[PDB]
Amino acid sequence: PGSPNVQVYTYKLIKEGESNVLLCHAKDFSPPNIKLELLENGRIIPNTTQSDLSFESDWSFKLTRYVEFTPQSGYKYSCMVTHNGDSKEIQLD
Amino acid sequence: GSHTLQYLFIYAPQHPDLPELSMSGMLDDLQIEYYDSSLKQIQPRQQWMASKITEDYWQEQNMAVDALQNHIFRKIAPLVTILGIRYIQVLWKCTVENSQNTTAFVKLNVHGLGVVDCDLFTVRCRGLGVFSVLIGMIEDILKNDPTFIQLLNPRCVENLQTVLRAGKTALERKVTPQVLVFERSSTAEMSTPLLCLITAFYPRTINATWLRKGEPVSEDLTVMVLPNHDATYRMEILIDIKNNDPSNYYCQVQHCS
Ligand SMILES: *[C@@H]1O[C@H](CO)[C@@H](O)[C@H](O)[C@H]1NC(C)=O
Repeated sequence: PGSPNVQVYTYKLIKEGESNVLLCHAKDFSPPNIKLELLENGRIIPNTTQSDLSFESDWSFKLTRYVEFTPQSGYKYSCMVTHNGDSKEIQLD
Repeated sequence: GSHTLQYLFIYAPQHPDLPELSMSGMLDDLQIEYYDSSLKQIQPRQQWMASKITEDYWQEQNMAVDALQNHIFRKIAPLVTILGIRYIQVLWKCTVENSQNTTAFVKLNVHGLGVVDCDLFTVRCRGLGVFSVLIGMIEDILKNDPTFIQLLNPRCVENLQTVLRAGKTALERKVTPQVLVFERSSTAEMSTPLLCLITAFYPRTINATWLRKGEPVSEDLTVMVLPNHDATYRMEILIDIKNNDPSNYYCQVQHCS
């Protein structure tokens, strides 16, 4: 329904206490206005960097917000996608 | 090989969340720069764009956006308001394929109507979707003022060679993937998922598949390719093993390496 496909993933395998990158990527979403919020432990992660809104040759739009974090035992990470009025929350998964 | 210089615009006038114009632009894979209406100057998106690239590129790139803005977006903005057009996607690209022949196009995906494929060697615009005064309106923008089409065809390929030379290092890097195979928790849609995870590989060209007894399993093949953060790529391949011995399954992966 123009609804984002969102994946939340880590650059390299989680190794606790070893630096990594936390990645939330949404594509294929019809109204191009979209919000992407990286969540550590239910909280919004600051200083996160976003790519620019753009698209593929097939005109489908794309956004990617990411941040360097260090995975720690106990810690949990997710993504709030606010698209078209709705927020949805994807966990690493 | 072939090499394309793309600039990917987004036009969204009076959009409350988005600005009027975004720009992007990517030497192949590599996003090389970015402009939008708030920023008031282009910004580069690779270090080597910021270093191995003349300043005189950026003052003239800077002028180039105005041209598309002034010779196109302004002239049709009256029209789009009338058609209740919410936004337009504009791809402007030139390509130099094994130096055989050269194509520079310009496409516009008017939202709701189709795309206007304007060929800038023949200087003629075709409708790829709904026909309307726009297809020819921009033909006639491009037929008159031939100086402007001198920024979108010929400077496009010289700028390609410039940036192609600045970026030759980058576009040639070879990040090597790590092929990892996980059994994924039994989800709602497959009963026993098997993921093959291939992450950090820079040449996007890649050939991977799952095999069972050599035979290529294609039944429950789910295939994703996601961007990384450092211009490399990520690939996931899922299959429902459906309670077959997983030792019999193998993920063959050919990357340039
Ligand atoms: C944000 O990330 C940058 C990475 O370049 C870091 O050096 C900086 O200290 C961080 N904090 C900010 C910008 O508040």
